[PDB]
Amino acid sequence: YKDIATLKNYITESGKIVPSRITGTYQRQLARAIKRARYLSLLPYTDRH
Amino acid sequence: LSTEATAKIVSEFGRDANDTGSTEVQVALLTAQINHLQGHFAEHKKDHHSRRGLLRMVSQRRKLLDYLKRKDVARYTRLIERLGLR
Amino acid sequence: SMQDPIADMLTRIRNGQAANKAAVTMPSSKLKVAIANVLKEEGFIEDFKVEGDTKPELELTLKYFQGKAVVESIQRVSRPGLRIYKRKDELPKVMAGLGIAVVSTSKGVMTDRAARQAGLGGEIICYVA
Amino acid sequence: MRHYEIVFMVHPDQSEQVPGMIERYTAAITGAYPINKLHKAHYVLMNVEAPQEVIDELETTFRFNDAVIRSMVMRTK
Amino acid sequence: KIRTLQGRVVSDKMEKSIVVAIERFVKHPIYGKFIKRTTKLHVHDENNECGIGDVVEIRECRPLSKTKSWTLVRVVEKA
RNA sequence: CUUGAGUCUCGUAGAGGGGGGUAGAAUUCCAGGAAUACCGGUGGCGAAGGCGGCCCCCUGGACGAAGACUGACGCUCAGGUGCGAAAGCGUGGGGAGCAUAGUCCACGCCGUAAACGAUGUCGACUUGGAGGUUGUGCCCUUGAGGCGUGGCUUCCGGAGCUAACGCGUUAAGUCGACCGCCUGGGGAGUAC
Repeated sequence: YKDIATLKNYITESGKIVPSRITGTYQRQLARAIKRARYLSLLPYTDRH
Repeated sequence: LSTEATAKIVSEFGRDANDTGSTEVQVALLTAQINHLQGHFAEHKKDHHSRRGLLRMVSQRRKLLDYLKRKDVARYTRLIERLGLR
Repeated sequence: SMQDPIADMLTRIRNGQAANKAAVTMPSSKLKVAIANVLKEEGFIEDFKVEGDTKPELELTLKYFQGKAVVESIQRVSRPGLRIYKRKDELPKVMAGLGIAVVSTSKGVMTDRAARQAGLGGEIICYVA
Repeated sequence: MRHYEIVFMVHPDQSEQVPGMIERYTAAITGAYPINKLHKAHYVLMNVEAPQEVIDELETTFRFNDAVIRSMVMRTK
Repeated sequence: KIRTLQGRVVSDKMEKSIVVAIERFVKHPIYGKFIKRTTKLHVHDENNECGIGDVVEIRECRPLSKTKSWTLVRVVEKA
């Protein structure tokens, strides 16, 4: 949830959250980890803003 | 609630060690954990979801008291002495 | 069982009369030894062995002569809450008397001939055919 | 008691008042994108031990402060 | 001695007079079911020697009062 | 007496709620009302109506791995009492997204509906096959992985059953204990 590497490699370049239906993988923990991702400032708000 | 203060109240009532689910030890653990939970329903006063979970064990508190009543009239009175019930 | 040990046994046996398994097994009270020590002797099934002493439990051997299976139509009648204590000169003969009629007499459970030989009826346990 | 964790965000032009604020809020330890800013700072985090009430005095001192904007508390068991 | 009809005590708020119910089975006459049925009949006794909740042996007697024609013989149960 | 049930230990997963403030991937007026884009789904929670931003606070249920002891202590329900989609109405305000109050919070009435698994509840038994998801034992774990082995939920199907259509190990199949309800259509959810 807190890692800049292991979360931003598994976000999409449109800024949004990767679905597991395309990634294929812990996801139910990873989703809520990226649900709270917006305040950490190791990421942008999204890729377009 | 569940671990800490229950561990100091368990051996207060057991006829020996690890007789935990005996009916004396049962209700006195349980009735204690209706007073303290009623501190939580001393306020919040809109949690109608969880209030039945309180209403669950209040009726079972009277259920096992029947099991003291029908078997041993002595031990029945002894714990409601120690708890001040009804 | 929860709320009749002998009714819920009689579902367990004739389900073996619908897939033709060899051995059947149910948790066995001391009444339940006295059940299948009648069904064996009248010939409806073959052999049984009680086992277990903290779970006393049976090993009944079924009996299907063909694709046809021998125990055709067994029915419990006196179900709890509908006791039918038969006086003996009413007695249910099962299928014009061609079967047997398991009656809980005083002198035991083994009952074809309580009509004349023993001479006292009681609660029906189950018809057997 | 219960273990906890402290998460907050630090003002860049008053990043020089980090350890002075630390020893102020270490009293409870001993007691028991445009966000209108540069998006460049340094973080200070630690895993704390304090129970349910010793913590409650800490957060209610941040509506009177101007450097930190968001107060976030989590756990790891 | 009649059958020595066993019963209970329901209430005593009366002056030397009690209320007895009697457990009683029966075949229900058309369905064939056993309904535990109970009656309620006043019973004379002087000493107040049975309490509310006992088990009582009862025979008949001369009709003493209105609504009460049964004397106590003895008690087989404390409260 | 130990298997029905039940308490403890111990972990596990989660739109179960209540309060508290928070606050943008977004959005009209000159300020702020709203509430998720993404994950979002055949997922997942709960007794149902239901409930989705984020973190902590008091609380709710279930689950698994073992031990331990209680010795039938249970299952069911007429009345009974709670929780009760919308609106309406009451009293106390607001006014954008946009229906001119009302919708929105809130304190009181109101209990209404496709409140339709159009499938009371618990228990035990019977051919099955493929996927869901949560675990966790053994096994070079040598791994994404096998055999089990828990729990619930899908999808097609044997026997049996059903007027068919169909159901089909989460039953409607073989049963047992208990509760609700129906006995031709209209007049009618109406007269008093």
